[PDB]
Amino acid sequence: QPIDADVTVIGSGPGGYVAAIKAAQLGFKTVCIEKNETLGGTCLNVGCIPSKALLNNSHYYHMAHGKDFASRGIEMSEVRLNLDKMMEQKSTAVKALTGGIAHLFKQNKVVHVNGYGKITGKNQVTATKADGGTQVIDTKNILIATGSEVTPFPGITIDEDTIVSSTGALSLKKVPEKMVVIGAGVIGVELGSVWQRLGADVTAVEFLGHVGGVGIDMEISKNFQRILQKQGFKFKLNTKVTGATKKSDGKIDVSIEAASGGKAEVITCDVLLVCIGRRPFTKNLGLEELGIELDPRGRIPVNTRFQTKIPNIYATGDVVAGPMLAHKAEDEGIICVEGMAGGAVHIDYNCVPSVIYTHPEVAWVGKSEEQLKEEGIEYKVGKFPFAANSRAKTNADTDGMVKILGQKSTDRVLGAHILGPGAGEMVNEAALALEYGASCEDIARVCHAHPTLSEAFREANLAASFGKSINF
Amino acid sequence: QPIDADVTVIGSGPGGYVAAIKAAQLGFKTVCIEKNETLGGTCLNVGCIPSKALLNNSHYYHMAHGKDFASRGIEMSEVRLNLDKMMEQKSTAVKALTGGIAHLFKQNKVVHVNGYGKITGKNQVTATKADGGTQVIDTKNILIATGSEVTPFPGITIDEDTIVSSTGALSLKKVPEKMVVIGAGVIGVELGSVWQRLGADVTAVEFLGHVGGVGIDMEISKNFQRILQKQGFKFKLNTKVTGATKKSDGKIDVSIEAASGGKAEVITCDVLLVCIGRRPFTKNLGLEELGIELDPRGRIPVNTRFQTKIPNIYATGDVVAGPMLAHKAEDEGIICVEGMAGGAVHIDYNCVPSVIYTHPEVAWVGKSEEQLKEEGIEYKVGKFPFAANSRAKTNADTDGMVKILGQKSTDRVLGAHILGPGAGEMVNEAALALEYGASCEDIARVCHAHPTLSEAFREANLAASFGKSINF
Ligand SMILES: Cc1cc2nc3c(=O)[nH]c(=O)nc-3n(C[C@H](O)[C@H](O)[C@H](O)COP(=O)(O)OP(=O)(O)OC[C@H]3O[C@@H](n4cnc5c(N)ncnc54)[C@H](O)[C@@H]3O)c2cc1C
Ligand SMILES: Cc1cc2nc3c(=O)[nH]c(=O)nc-3n(C[C@H](O)[C@H](O)[C@H](O)COP(=O)(O)OP(=O)(O)OC[C@H]3O[C@@H](n4cnc5c(N)ncnc54)[C@H](O)[C@@H]3O)c2cc1C
Repeated sequence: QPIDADVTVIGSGPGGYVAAIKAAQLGFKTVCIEKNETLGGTCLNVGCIPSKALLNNSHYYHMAHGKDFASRGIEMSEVRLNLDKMMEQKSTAVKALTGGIAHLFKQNKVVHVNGYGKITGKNQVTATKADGGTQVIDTKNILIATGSEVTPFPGITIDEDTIVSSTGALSLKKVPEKMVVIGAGVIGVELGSVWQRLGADVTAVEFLGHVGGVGIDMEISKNFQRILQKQGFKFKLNTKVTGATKKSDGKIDVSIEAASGGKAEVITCDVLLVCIGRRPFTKNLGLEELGIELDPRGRIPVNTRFQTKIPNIYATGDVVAGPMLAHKAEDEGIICVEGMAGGAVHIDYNCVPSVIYTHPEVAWVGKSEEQLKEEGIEYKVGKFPFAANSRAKTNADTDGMVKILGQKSTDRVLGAHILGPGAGEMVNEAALALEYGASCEDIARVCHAHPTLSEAFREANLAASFGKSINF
Repeated sequence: QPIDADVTVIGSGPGGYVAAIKAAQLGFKTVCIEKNETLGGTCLNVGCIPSKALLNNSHYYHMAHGKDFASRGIEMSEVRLNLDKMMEQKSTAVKALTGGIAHLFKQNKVVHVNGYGKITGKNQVTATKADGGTQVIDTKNILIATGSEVTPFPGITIDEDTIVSSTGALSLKKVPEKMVVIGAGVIGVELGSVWQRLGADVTAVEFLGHVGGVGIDMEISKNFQRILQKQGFKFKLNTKVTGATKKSDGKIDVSIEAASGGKAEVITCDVLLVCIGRRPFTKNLGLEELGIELDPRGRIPVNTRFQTKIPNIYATGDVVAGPMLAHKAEDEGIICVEGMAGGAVHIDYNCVPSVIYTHPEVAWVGKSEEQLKEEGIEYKVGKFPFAANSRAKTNADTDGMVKILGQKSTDRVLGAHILGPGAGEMVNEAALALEYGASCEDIARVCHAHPTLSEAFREANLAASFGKSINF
């Protein structure tokens, strides 16, 4: 009647669903508990996969509705948007990738239980399904992958109809004629670009003086904001939000002020997206009874082998500290279940890439010029514009640069920052180079194809090691 | 007018113009000679850059003139083609990239002499313009970057109007109702897909039984063929050409025969593309006088320092052996002039990547399954479909795979073969890996961002190291 297992994973997010497959392949009789009807967690159901699809489709619309396709001799008339099919394709891809996780849990002999899991004891988790029936799992180890949730703004309640979160902004029924986005982070900037390409008047408000979020280079952030501001993205940065009111007009009066409070304006929008961030989700789990406290932000503190104060209970993902990105949770899930099977658990979050999937794309691996200034590390700067990269000018996407930072003495690649085309696929090369402890010269002396956008990466590294690049 | 110089470079091709800039940066009084009106060589004026530009715009057209855009809700009414605007984007990019080399040549203080170069002496080069001063360049070292030319077809005279080659096919005024391409290699497959997307009955005739030329993996070339055949491409592999006639109608009859015998057919077409291959160019160079004999293929025999029989005379590029690729010539040009400065010259023609810039893309590096069996090496195979990659299923590019080959004992990556989206930029990661001598497990344990097409590279390496993949 109960389930006896070795590793029980509370969560089907990226950190959890991978760890279940991995632990299953390593011999561990694995069990995964998921509360939501669909598997995949945020990234699949209401996260990376939906946002990327609309980002992709919105760009192709903005190209047809703009001079882009006519510039290349693709002359069309009456370019119109059927948001239904665009949202349908988003749903079709999410639905298809939900079924992938199911097929994987099936062929990799993982047991799925559709309930809300609470750690009843040090070696048992009880999951309450929607019917009220409880499935008691008795397990040797327990992995906490409860994931994350949206941080609510004080004084505003997301109704997911006109005051929406990321969840609602991925399923808007018609293009808002005006949209205000609180939070110029990754999700905010991305989602704002999707709807603005479809005709929305998007203005993003941020208390901070930079767009992008934590970990972006100041030079990259500024140049990124400029290109977006010329695409139609209006940015009210250094601006504090005071309040909001769901007018009887159907619209939402948004009251804003400066961080100092000097200028007090009020803007009005058809749709308000609150994207001030996300936070660790640890509700109704049983951590207080187990006597494991959280940290100030609400994260479960862990060690190198990713276990809490109770050793047989492990925790990975957005729940624990570190960059709340999908691939990070995946890795953490892999190293953790390998540490359980006997392995050297070592992950370097400095080699963790970050990708803004806008167009222009922003993507970086390593330390910013400012992070190194704080740490006192003296460095060199190498830069190659995509205006001088061959495949860019052949494709006409000649916006942005690749900035390579390297220590003066060691020439070691400290950080890499890419603004422009194909930056997302590019950082995975800079990631491999960072893991291999490469220098700027080490990359420059590698055969890079022609014509590719990777040549900007090689030549920017060359601009650091040699001082001068070839084609710039 | 004599020109006292340190290093004189004959040819503005990729191997020449890069080495001229590099040698000038190394301190040499570098001189470059070009017989044509524009710099850049074959790749920039009549090669990679123009072919890639049309491939980009033509793929964009085929998406609109089909179902791709409307599948995502991007609904246009009537799609037309202004070919005299697409060819302009091709020309505008080539012109801009040509002017780039000019500014760089002037920046690094390289002497551009516009004449036909011939080696009058061991330390003397004389260039004859069509009419001019017939400049003498007394130099210490001489670099032969004389390049390549269109290998002709015996029995077929290239008209460049209806009997076109790489050049003429890139500058056609109208779309042929039916086009026939001789040579199903890289250049053939690429340009054939350009006009097929633009509306043409394109058939490719090949003596060999594989597309993509020499080096491509059998399974990859075969799978590439299947997809190309669903996109309208027609392939007459294992078929020899026996004649071509220009009729008074202006059409061309092609006399084809099954190489073994029989299956003799006549093919009428509007335009004939002859791109069976290319051969080095050593014409009117003075090598016979100097005594530099050539191998049977007409290439210049060079040593590891890329010297000819006479040391001060060096040769690099398509004029020497190795794959006829521009990034090969670029690297060969750099390491050569650095060998003059005293640096060690080392080059591995296995870490040289090959990319077919079609949709779907083909890009590989290392050894094929056939080549590994030809050298008696036992290997593991790892595959990951792009149909399982998150970013591909998101962008609806669920076509192709990544194949990883690693020795059954050392697990060292021996060949990485990519068919599908983003292969052109993804392959440069495998180049860095092979240069760093990585194993399948080395790449698999590196953080790859989500969602990126690079995850297919990681997962395929895992499918060869662990045997099983996470998401497949
Ligand atoms: C709009 C948006 C776009 C994003 N884009 C990107 C991007 O491009 N790249 C990127 O790297 N990251 C992106 N992210 C972030 C990424 O989605 C998250 O970092 C990651 O998915 C969270 O990993 P996780 O498994 O720890 O959390 P989750 O995915 O939230 O996993 C938790 C899962 O477990 C369930 N659960 C929780 N508690 C219990 C319980 N007690 N019992 C049973 N089940 C439970 C939850 O319902 C959920 O399904 C994006 C996020 C959003 C919101
Ligand atoms: C359609 C097409 C697509 C291609 N795509 C790719 C691709 O994607 N990637 C890739 O790597 N390669 C590609 N190539 C091949 C690429 O163009 C060549 O491999 C490369 O350009 C040759 O290098 P090189 O240094 O010999 O330059 P070349 O251009 O071959 O060198 C010859 C140059 O020297 C000049 N010259 C010749 N004789 C003299 C003389 N006596 N005096 C002065 N100057 C002289 C010529 O005018 C020319 O400018 C493609 C080729 C074609 C036709």
